[PDB]
Amino acid sequence: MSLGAENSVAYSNNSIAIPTNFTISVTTEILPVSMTKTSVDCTMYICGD
Amino acid sequence: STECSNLLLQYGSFCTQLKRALTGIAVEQDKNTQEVFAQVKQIYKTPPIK
Amino acid sequence: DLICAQKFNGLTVLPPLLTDEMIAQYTSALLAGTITSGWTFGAGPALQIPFPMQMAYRFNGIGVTQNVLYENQKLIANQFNSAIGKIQDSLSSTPS
Amino acid sequence: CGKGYHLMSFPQSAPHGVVFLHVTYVPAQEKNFTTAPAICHDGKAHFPREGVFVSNGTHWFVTQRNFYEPQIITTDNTFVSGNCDVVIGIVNNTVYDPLQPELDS
Ligand SMILES: *[C@@H]1O[C@H](CO)[C@@H](O[C@@H]2O[C@H](CO)[C@@H](O)[C@H](O)[C@H]2NC(C)=O)[C@H](O)[C@H]1NC(C)=O
Ligand SMILES: *[C@@H]1O[C@H](CO)[C@@H](O[C@@H]2O[C@H](CO)[C@@H](O)[C@H](O)[C@H]2NC(C)=O)[C@H](O)[C@H]1NC(C)=O
Ligand SMILES: *[C@@H]1O[C@H](CO)[C@@H](O[C@@H]2O[C@H](CO)[C@@H](O)[C@H](O)[C@H]2NC(C)=O)[C@H](O)[C@H]1NC(C)=O
Ligand SMILES: *[C@@H]1O[C@H](CO)[C@@H](O[C@@H]2O[C@H](CO)[C@@H](O)[C@H](O)[C@H]2NC(C)=O)[C@H](O)[C@H]1NC(C)=O
Ligand SMILES: *[C@@H]1O[C@H](CO)[C@@H](O)[C@H](O)[C@H]1NC(C)=O
Repeated sequence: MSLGAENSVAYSNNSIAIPTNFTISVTTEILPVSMTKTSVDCTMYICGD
Repeated sequence: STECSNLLLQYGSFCTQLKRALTGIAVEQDKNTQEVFAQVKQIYKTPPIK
Repeated sequence: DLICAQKFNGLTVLPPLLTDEMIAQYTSALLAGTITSGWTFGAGPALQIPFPMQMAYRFNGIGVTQNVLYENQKLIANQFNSAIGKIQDSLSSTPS
Repeated sequence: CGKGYHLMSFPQSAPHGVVFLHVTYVPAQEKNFTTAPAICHDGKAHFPREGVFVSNGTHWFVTQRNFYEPQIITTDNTFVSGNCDVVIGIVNNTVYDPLQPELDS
């Protein structure tokens, strides 16, 4: 598997890169918060009636 | 032992539960590594004159 | 013989998906991004910036004016190099 | 709070969970410029107050770091610290004074 695209940054002692524009990016983050609340009747489960 | 396996089958899906739990841990470890190290999608390189 | 005994009884060690070479390559990519581009690569495209100017930006981040970095650039570089050498010696010399 | 410089976020309810819409600012359309740490004027070193010195090839300007907005290098947006003999990479350029046309006229 490839880790990523190969990019070589043009580093020099007196060159800088300044952005001239922008992108407003909206991204989604999905986080679980709660689970199903379960209750078990121990006697009924093990023995029933 | 075939007899042991036949007796083991009476206990149900314990073996399936254990395999599923270990498989979850195994995929989780790879996920941990991706979260920590694979945070860039470009493989940057240093200039030759360091 | 510990590994063989574990293997014989049905316990297997699955290999990690990312090898050590690829994890090292990822760390190398992070180092190249943080050295040549500062923090820009983590927030979008990697923008090249000279390293003293990056260190001056970081000095501004902690509330020290950039002139302090530029005037004392050789001293700061020497201190950083000394600290890195000490880090290697400290890791090699301490068992715990 | 998302990839990029975070601006704001919006919560959305989801079954057993929350979905965050992260609104972030991503720089784009970057351009190369020649940069210098300081400007040498009248034997004094001028450093940017809040920006970075950039050159488009012939002229020097000071701009904010995260968006390209070149402005004339003046005493209002630069501060003087020391002479020109200590900073490595200092370049020679004029630094405009706003009061200079005022007292002249
Ligand atoms: C800034 O200038 C450098 C060099 O003038 C550009 O880097 C070159 O980019 C091309 C296209 O990817 C490569 O083929 C060259 O090998 C690069 N040169 C070096 C020395 O790395 C860089 O793209 C310019 N930046 C921008 C935003 O245009
Ligand atoms: C900054 O980028 C925006 C897009 O992100 C540019 O807006 C586009 O401009 C072109 C040409 O004028 C139009 O055809 C598109 O419809 C525009 N897109 C949007 C979303 O408005 C904008 O021109 C860029 N500005 C600079 C200075 O580069
Ligand atoms: C760098 O920027 C300056 C200022 O924007 C440019 O100087 C202007 O250039 C335009 C077009 O060449 C002229 O119409 C103006 O009269 C110039 N103004 C001054 C004060 O000289 C300069 O040409 C730019 N250099 C490069 C290489 O793009
Ligand atoms: C920046 O300007 C200063 C002052 O004009 C220059 O320093 C002079 O350089 C000449 C020629 O090298 C010497 O004869 C003078 O003795 C220097 N004066 C001082 C006070 O040092 C400097 O060379 C200029 N730098 C650049 C890169 O143009
Ligand atoms: C400036 O950078 C080049 C290559 O990046 C290097 O060869 C040179 O030594 C640097 N300047 C100084 C004064 O070291």
